[PDB]
Amino acid sequence: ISMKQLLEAGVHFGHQTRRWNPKMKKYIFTERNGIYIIDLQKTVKLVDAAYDYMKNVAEEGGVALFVGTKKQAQEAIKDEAIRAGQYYVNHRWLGGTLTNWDTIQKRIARLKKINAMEEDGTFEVLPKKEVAGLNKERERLEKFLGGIADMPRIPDVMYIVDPRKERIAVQEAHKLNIPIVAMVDTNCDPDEIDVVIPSNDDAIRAVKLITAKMADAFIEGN
RNA sequence: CAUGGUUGUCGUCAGCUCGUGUCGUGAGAUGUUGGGUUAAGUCCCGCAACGAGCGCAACCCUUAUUGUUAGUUGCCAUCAUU
Ligand SMILES: [K+]
Ligand SMILES: [Mg+2]
Ligand SMILES: [Mg+2]
Ligand SMILES: [Mg+2]
Ligand SMILES: [Mg+2]
Repeated sequence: ISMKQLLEAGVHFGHQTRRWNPKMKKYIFTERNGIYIIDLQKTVKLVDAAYDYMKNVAEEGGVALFVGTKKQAQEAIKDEAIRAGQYYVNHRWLGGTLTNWDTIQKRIARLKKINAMEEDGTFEVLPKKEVAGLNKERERLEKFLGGIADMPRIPDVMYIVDPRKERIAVQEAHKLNIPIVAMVDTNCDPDEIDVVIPSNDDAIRAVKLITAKMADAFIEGN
């Protein structure tokens, strides 16, 4: 990836000076107009490392979970994960999604079962009220679990956009010892993430850029 | 004031809990809280919670209109008689 690509995407922007994290000074270039500037040179080195790391994971057939509920990142992570054939969570991370994976499988089973009933034809013999409710049930399960409906096992790697926003997701990864590759901003904590990617969390183009690079790494590994 | 069974009572009030997960050294907590909404823990939304159970509601009886099958021991409009 190119430094010009990053600059055009606006990756270099950070959050306000006051809201930074001191641990991020390792990756900060300078502060302009009261906002910190990520060092895009370190960004290039680190994005290359993460691309290689994601490639290594894919070469083992490992499962990748693309997580982001930021308004900017939700749609982008969905598309890239689908394109890479890996699973995504873009709306809201349910507590216990992984640590309570056993319980979640029952909601996934509910979602699969309700889909079959429609195709099966049970919906035709349903007394209106029932079919209405069942549709509503599905709409929510798809809304929450839809992106990981078919995930076979706990992910081997978790990609996270704005871990500070995705607080619960980072915690579950730590509990299960799942390495994390995250778009880290000036206000985030790098110590939590195995693979640090210094990049603005608040730029749609930047989020899509980095997510596409990770998705492409996975595809290439496969 | 050894008990089973039966019953009163708060009160037909909307509550009482459990599984898994998570938080807390621990008793415990979370969910069951919050914004709305409802008669309702009723429902929606949000939420480290996701579900479930006993409740709530519904399924039940009766009452309020009516189609149809039946037409006596019931009914009498159409008819004639008492
Ligand atoms: K519990
Ligand atoms: Mg209570
Ligand atoms: Mg209830
Ligand atoms: Mg809630
Ligand atoms: Mg009842």
